[PDB]
Amino acid sequence: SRANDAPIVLLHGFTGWGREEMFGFKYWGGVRGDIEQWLNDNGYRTYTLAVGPLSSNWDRACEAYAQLVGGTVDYGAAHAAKHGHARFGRTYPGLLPELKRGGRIHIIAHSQGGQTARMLVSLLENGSQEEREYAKAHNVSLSPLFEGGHHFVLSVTTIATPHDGTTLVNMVDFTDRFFDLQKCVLKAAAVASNVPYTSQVYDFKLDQWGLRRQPGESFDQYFERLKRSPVWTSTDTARYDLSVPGAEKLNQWVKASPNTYYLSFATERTYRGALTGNYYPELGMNACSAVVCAPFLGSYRNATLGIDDRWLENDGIVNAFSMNGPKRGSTDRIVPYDGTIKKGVWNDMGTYNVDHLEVIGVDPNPLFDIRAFYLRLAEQLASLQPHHHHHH
Ligand SMILES: [Ca+2]
Ligand SMILES: [Zn+2]
Repeated sequence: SRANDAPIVLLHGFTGWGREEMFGFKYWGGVRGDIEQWLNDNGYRTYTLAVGPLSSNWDRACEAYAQLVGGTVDYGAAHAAKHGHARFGRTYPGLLPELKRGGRIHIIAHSQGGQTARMLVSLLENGSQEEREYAKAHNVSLSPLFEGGHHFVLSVTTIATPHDGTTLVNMVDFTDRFFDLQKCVLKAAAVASNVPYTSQVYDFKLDQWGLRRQPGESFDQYFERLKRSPVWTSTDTARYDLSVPGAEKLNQWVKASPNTYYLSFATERTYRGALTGNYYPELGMNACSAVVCAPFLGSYRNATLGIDDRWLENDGIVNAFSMNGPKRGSTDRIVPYDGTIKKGVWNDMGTYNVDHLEVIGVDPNPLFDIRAFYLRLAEQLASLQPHHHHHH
C-alpha cells in the first residue's frame, strides 16, 4: 500500500526518443502500447525523459537534470574543456519544478539508462569536486548540479542495465553492428533507414558536439558520419561507458547513495548448450539480436579481461551477469530480494525470461504480461517508506 506520492520518471538507454518522436511509437511500450499512459491511468503519476542515446552517461545526467528542473543544459566547464565539446546545450522548461521545492521522484531506467540514473543520483548528492575546483580556479560559473546536496531521488530501478558493461562491445565489427541495431529499432517503428526524411523523426540530441542529420540525409548516411565523429571515437561516449573497462571506471566513482532505494531487474533469453557451455538465443528473441549479437555474447570469453562462463547468459544485448548491480570496480552492496526492500543497497529482484527489447515492448512477446510487470513495479515503488524505522 501507498506510502509515497513520488512521481515516476522513465529513462532509456543507448536507444531512446521523446514521446513525440518516431511518429509516436513509444520506446516505453513499443508495439504493446504506451507504458507511461498505463501508469498514469492507474494513478501513478509518470513522466518520460529523453536524452542523447549515444552520449556519455555524464552528458545524459546533465541533460536529465535540466530536463527535470528546467533550464539550459550545463555539462561543466571542466568537463567541456576536457573533452572538446560545448559547455552549454539545449534549454528545457522543466518537467517537475516541484523538485526544487522538496519533492522526490522514482526513476525507472532501462539498459544504459540505469548507469545514467546512478550517475545522476551521485552528482545530485555529491556534486563534482573537479568541477567545483575548476570554477574556483578559473572563475567560471558553476551548475548547481555540481555543488551537491540535492536529494530528489527516492529510488532507482534498473532493467537490463550493463552495470558492469557488456561484452557486445568487444565484437570486432561492433561499430557496424551497433548502428545496424539502431536501424533495427527504427524498423520496429516502421521507419526506413535509407530515406531522407525531412521531419526529424529521431533526434540524437548531439548539441554539444554540433552534430545533426542534415537535409537530404538518410539515417544510413547519418550513421556513417556519426561513426567517424567524436560521439563514437571519444571517451566521452556511450560506447565507452558501455564497455567492461568503461563501466568499471564509472563504477569507481558512481556509488549507491544511502538515502536511496535501488532495485535491479535482470533479463535473459538464452539456453545453454551442454557440449559447449555456450549460450544460444531462444525462439522469439528479437531479430535485431538473434543472428549475431546473442551468439557472440553467449560464446565470448576473455580471461585477462575477466570474462568467464558466468558472463555468457544474455538478453541479446547485455550479459545477465552485469545486470544485478555494479560489481567490477564497485563498493556497492547487492542483496537478493527477500520480501524486504532495503535502502542504500542494490535489491536484486531476480531474472526475468524476456529479451532486451521485449521488456519495453519494442519487440513483441505475447507470453510477457508487460502491463502487469510495470504496474506491479509501480505498486512496489509507491509502497516505499521515505523513512524506514528501525526495529526488531
Ligand atoms: Ca519476441
Ligand atoms: Zn561530455
